[PDB]
Amino acid sequence: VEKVFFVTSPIYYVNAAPHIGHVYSTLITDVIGRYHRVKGERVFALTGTDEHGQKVAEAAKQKQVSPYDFTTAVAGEFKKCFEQMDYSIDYFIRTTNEQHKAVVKELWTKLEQKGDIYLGRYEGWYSISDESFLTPQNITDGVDKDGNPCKVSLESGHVVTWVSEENYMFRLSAFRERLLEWYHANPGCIVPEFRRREVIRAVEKGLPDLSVSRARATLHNWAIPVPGNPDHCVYVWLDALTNYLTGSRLRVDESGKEVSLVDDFNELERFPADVHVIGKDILKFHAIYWPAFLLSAGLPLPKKIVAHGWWTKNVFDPVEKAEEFGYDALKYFLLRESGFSDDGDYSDKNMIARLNGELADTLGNLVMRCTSAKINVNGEWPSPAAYTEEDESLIQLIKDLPGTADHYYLIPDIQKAIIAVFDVLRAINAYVTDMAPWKLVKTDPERLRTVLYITLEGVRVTTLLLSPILPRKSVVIFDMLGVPEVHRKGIENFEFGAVPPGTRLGPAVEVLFSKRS
Ligand code: MET
Repeated sequence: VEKVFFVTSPIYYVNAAPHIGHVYSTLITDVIGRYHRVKGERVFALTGTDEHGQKVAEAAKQKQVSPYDFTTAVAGEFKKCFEQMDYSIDYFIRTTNEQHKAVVKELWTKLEQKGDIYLGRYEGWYSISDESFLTPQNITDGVDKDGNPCKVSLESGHVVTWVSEENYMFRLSAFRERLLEWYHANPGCIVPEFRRREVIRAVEKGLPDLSVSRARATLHNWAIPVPGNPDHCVYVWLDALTNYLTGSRLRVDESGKEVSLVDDFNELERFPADVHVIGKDILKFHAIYWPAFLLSAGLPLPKKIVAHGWWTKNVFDPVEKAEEFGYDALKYFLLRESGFSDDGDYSDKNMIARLNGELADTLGNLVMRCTSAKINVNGEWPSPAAYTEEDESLIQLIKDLPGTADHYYLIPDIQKAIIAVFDVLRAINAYVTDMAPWKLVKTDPERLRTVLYITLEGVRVTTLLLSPILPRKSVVIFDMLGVPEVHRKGIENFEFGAVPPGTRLGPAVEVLFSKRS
């Protein structure tokens, strides 16, 4: 099925300002989207804001503004932050959007017509901050903001309260077997693998039914009303998860405003998501509830959910650090430092070590070497003479790299993709050191042509595969190398030899990444 590659971030609660968590999740979404564009595919990358619910209305109340003004202001802050971070997200969705509300109503009605929503009761614990129902085994003793004794969540440490309400209930318990079939038939559907095992164990234990409405007073009336029952409001998570469906059905103009909601998702060829990017805190909502809703509605299930090691929901301001160290460099660092865990060093010390060691010394040094007037005297891509075995060993690494990096990007595992590209960059550097092309200008011009050609081509291929990570710097490198625009994307240009000998380098001025103390 040739379709639009559909990648999403979570939609973030607007109770507080954009921080590194949100920026990280959206960065991952962006990188995946960029890689598929570089590959030549149609892409739709989605991000946005989750604006309804008790938690947002209470944050608005604290600031003494109306929820409408509060959500609009904070959404504006998220939008500004993502523009400054230089993402290439196709659409920014807000759950206050009238087209989103219509989709929530259609989905609700569909679930109700199937017999999967009934009127019942929830009596149990609830975390307002997580918008999450909890069994007594997921709570323990703790303290509130003040310090008085209370119950808290085992998941997040936030305060829990006992709720007793008549609620519309989704028959989640009826979907246990089908969810387990789905996990087993699609063993790459949740990444990384240990998070997939966690989900399976949880569903094997048994699933209760899920409350999907609340009484309107509890939510301070700041929510989507239930169709045909205005005393109730739709659970912020059914509302929130539905953004992915809404997003898949919006025609978007050249400036990013939604202009139209289509009736059938197949018309735009996005649904279901190829990758849902999430933090580990919302795994259950995405890997249990969401597919159960989709199964109930007869809608297709997402292909992959990737859950990263950070939380989604001592200051670290990403825009400040990016102004200090560079935007591409910060993005590189966030993606290189952590895989699917928290155990990872985010200090100025480590940022500088990676900036200096990998970006400046490995990549940047190598870009300057192969384009300098001292070594590349004609300022062009030379024609290679015959290859030695050592030449062939490096060429083989360069040729294998696109296949290797591609598999990593598709897992997705961006850290391993970066590591694989840099392994090849290190090998190119070792080769340049062995061949001493600076000596070869005088001693053996015929040999230098071969060495310089291989070096230029290794730099091109590595840079192409790093272009989703370093989108601006990749453009600078390609300009220095004189790579025509047509050769800067497309799977055809993953092949060794795509830029012919005779191609002129770009003009010189001059640093790519400047080292720090
Ligand atoms: C459908 S994704 C919703 C994510 C949620 N608003 C959060 O901040 O965790």
